Amino acid sequence: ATPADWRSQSIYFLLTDRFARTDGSTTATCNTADQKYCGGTWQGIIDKLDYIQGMGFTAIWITPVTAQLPQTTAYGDAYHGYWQQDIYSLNENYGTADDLKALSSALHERGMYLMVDVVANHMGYDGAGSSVDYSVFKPFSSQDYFHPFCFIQNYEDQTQVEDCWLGDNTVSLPDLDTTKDVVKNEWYDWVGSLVSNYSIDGLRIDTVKHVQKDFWPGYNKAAGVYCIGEVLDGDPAYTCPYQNVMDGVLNYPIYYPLLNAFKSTSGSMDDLYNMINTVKSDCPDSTLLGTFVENHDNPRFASYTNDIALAKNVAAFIILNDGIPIIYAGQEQHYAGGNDPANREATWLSGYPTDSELYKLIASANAIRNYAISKDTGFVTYKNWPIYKDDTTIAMRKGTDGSQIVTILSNKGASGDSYTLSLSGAGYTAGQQLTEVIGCTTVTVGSDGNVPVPMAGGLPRVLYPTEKLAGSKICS
Ligand SMILES: [Ca+2]
Ligand SMILES: [Ca+2]
Repeated sequence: ATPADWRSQSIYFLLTDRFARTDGSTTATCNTADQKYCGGTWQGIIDKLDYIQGMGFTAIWITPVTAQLPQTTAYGDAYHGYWQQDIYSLNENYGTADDLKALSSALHERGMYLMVDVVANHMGYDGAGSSVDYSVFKPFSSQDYFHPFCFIQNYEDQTQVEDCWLGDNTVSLPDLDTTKDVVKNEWYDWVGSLVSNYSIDGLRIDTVKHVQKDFWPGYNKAAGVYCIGEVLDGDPAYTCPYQNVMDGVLNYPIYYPLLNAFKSTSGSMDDLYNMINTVKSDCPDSTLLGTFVENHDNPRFASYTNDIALAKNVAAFIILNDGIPIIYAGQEQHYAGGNDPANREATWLSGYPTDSELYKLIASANAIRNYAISKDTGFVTYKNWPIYKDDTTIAMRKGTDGSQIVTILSNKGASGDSYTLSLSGAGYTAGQQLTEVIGCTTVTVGSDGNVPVPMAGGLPRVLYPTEKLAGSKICS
């Protein structure tokens, strides 16, 4: 439930509707352009727990659970869960309050945490904000519970960004006035009981920049478990300060330079080394941010480049950076959907192969991370530090002196020449034996402390003291 506890977790983010069906189908059609319920359920999930778990994940984040407007709107169905009308009732398309129960239960039983996405900024309604029937919302049954109708025309304007409505003339999202002790009151109450009732460990919160700053603290205190919020802004100067009002925020400041460093063979490694330091110095606790390169609101990685060397590099950055690693369902199967709705593909259609290239990379990076933290209680709080950078390389170091992992990432791609990198600044002793745990090869520390790192095929390299791998299963 705890911030301090969520520090050692790694999350699999899935859209309930699109991860796993109850009949375990792997072929049922799911056309994204149609934007309708495809059929995923909470039972399908419980049924594919070994698939998540064998990638080394320790928790899953699932989309909102509240009862949605019922219509098929001009923009599709509420399959994503972000247009609620009734929060004391569940979206019957995913299952039953029992099902939601079993899942929290299968998870907990396997040592996993359950994170649930929640909305507080708004409701959803099929029509013009002007004709809304506030009598459908439960419990916000009067327009008196809502800011008056206006749409955000300028986002650089923060009071209108928080007080006007998101959405449009087609699908309107009635904006609550969270300023009133009533809105508040009910919202604090609800969050708290919801958590209790299904036993979830953390909350992912939507549209945080749309609610004025002051609502959150009590939101976060009432919930009683870790809250990570969505602040959709790339400026650390705008986003980080929310850390002053809730445990963590999603790493959007790192997202933009990370994508840009690995999306091309010419990506800038400077912008990323630089952003890694800025977030480390200016954000309250970089160790409580969530790292990500893909989600359902942005084109997937492989839409920008089909190179698997590059895909392999960004996946290993996210698992090994400071914070909670988050991988979006489909990333591991190299899905390449573009903007919404193309980036909400059903995971089942890949067949759920555990021998996929990104599946294996992800699994072997979660492996090391999971073990290091078994043996270095300082790892989750040691701040990642870029020790080196070149036009096609960056290398970082995290973990207590003596038990430190040194990751070497590169953007040379699936060609990328074969040459030796003499990496200085690792801080391993001379003559010490290191294991590259991705490829399970060994290298020996210099004499001068330099590590002759063998590079090829633009592959990521992750080093760790061979000695420290022991009663370890990492490379046998
Ligand atoms: Ca608002
Ligand atoms: Ca959102």
